[PDB]
Amino acid sequence: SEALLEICQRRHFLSGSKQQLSRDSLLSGCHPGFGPLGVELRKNLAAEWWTSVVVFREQVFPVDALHHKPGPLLPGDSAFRGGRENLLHGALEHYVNCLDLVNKRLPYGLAQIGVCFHPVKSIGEKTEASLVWFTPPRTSNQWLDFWLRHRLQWWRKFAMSPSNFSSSDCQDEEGRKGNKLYYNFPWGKELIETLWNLGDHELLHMYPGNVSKLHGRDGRKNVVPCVLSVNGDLDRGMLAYLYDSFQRKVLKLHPCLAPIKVALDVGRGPTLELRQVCQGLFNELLENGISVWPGYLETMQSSLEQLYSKYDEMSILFTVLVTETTLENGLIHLRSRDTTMKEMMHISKLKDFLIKYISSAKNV
Amino acid sequence: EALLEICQRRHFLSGSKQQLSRDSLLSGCHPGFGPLGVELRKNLAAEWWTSVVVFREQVFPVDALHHKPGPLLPGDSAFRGGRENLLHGALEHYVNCLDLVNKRLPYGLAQIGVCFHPVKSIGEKTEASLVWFTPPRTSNQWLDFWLRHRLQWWRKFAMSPSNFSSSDCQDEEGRKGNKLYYNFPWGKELIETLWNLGDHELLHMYPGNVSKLHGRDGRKNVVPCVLSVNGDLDRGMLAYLYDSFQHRKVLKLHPCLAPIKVALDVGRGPTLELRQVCQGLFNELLENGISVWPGYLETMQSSLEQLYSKYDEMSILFTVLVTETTLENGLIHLRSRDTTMKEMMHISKLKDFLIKYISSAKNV
Repeated sequence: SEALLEICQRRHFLSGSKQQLSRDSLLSGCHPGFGPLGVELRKNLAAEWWTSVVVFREQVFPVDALHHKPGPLLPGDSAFRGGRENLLHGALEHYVNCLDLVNKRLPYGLAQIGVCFHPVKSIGEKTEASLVWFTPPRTSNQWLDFWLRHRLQWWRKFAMSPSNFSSSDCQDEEGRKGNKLYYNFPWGKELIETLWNLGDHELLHMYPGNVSKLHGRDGRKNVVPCVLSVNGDLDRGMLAYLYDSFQRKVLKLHPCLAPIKVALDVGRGPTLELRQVCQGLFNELLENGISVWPGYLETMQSSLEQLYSKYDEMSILFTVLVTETTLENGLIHLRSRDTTMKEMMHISKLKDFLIKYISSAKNV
Repeated sequence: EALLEICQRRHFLSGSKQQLSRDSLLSGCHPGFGPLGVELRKNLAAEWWTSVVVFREQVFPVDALHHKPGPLLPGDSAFRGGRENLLHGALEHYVNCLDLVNKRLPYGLAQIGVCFHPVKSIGEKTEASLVWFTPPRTSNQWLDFWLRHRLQWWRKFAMSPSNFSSSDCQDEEGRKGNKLYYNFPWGKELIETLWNLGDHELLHMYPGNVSKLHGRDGRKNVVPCVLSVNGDLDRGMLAYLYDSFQHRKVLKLHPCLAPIKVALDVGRGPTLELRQVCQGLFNELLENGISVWPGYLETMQSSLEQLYSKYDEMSILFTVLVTETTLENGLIHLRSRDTTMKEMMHISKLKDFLIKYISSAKNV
């Protein structure tokens, strides 16, 4: 029973009047959408998942699975319009050609990140992140044991209290054996990801006919793969990550995640020169790939308290202020979203600063 | 013919010589893209966003939807919800997300996302659209502003900018707009739309109350002119791929655009102790934001030439080799692509090299 969800509108993480902010609407995927920051938080979040599963470990590749389903369909079932339910289906279909992609060796998976449609009657839109891992029966229980473990330490990575993220085992959906990751929300836990061991089923359903046209070599042993589908919902995550950045107000979000890094403005200074060197910096930063809020284009001052208590209400790692005292040396000063402190620093070092503060937090 | 067939064999597209063929493509019908088609499109994506959405921060990311439940108007062609563009979606923010610049005009809402259109059948198109709101006074100047800009964007990546035509045009729900066309082999095709609509659609969006939409043009409180700009990333991806071809194959595609930049495996060598260095680079480069095709995993050495005609058939800027005359002194030989040149080079000074080859290239 908090207001955090409001702050998500006042600072644009969410859109819509106080009605549409119905925890349902949100959870169930029937909200009107996110505000600029949210988007970024999601775009930001996602890439972090792409770099955490596609980048480094590559012999896994991106797949473009359509949104709707043309042609025929099945007898009844609670489905509307014909658009994708999940991202797995599209993935599978590719399995046979992209199988060439790895000189036909296993294991190997296809990744994608897109929006999926769940009916609730009205529709729902959720941005899920999926990787359909094909496996050699031999090491099938093994990889599941694997990912799960891995995937968990991922989310906990960015948390300010990781232990609210937990794992669980379970069985028989489309086969026994499976896992689930949850985020604990003040009211209760909710599902943010699914990890099942599809076995050679579905796949065989999709490809009736031959058994050889598939089964990619194992270790000289040509065997029909075991479909392992890992599908995690990004909106409900992006949503989870937020409560984790709250209890003053302030949104303590893990840097690499933040919708925007630093924001700069102006203090006891004139104008031109201020928003002179300012322009330069704005460009210096984005140049080096850093999100910056051009506060310096704003009006008055709105005090500094008003200003600080919004930037915090927006999760802006840092808040740097430039005053005429700058143009005579290179002295500006930043206020840490957290340490609420305001050291001073030499502008030109600002650049390499944020770069490493992030470059650091990134490792940790 | 020629090129196309390649785009499948080298996984840029998915499907037989049937599915893939003009109509199927143009008409956003083809079944999809391979892990390469992806990247190129993906690169072309941000490569756009960092050419419009980033800088000039007064342009923000939006999150329109894909369907429109609830009451709307009954007639013409569409599919229950299924968006036809990002514009209507966008507008649904102009009010709320105006409190982002305190009504200060001009200012724009951008978003990239797949839209859907009738072909009956369904055509999917990744669209990049900027919804720019502007004071009646500058409306033209901006339309003219963008056109010239937008155009330079395309010609900038082409290896024959003189195949990228732009033409003036009038009438619609607004006077004046623009069209961008690429010089495919069968004539010209539309890939971009620049329309100065005027407050029209807007007022229909928001009837009755008129002050609720004033934007402070200077000190003035006035209502904006929606200049909608919409390009086709897919139909474009098809352009650049074509503007990079015309046994002499090699897809001479531009760098910060190329799906995979550097390739890599081994020549006159053994294994592992080598494929151990091939993890020292791989892991490095990715860590540096560089696309690398993990050659070394390959098997049957099978021709030194077979690779070059493949890597060229893939469009991989450079191709780097690791042999025995390496491990000892560290020297590794890399090839080119376009320039089909070759050279020695300490394995160390390589990550730096590429980083700049593309880096400087992006500076043109």
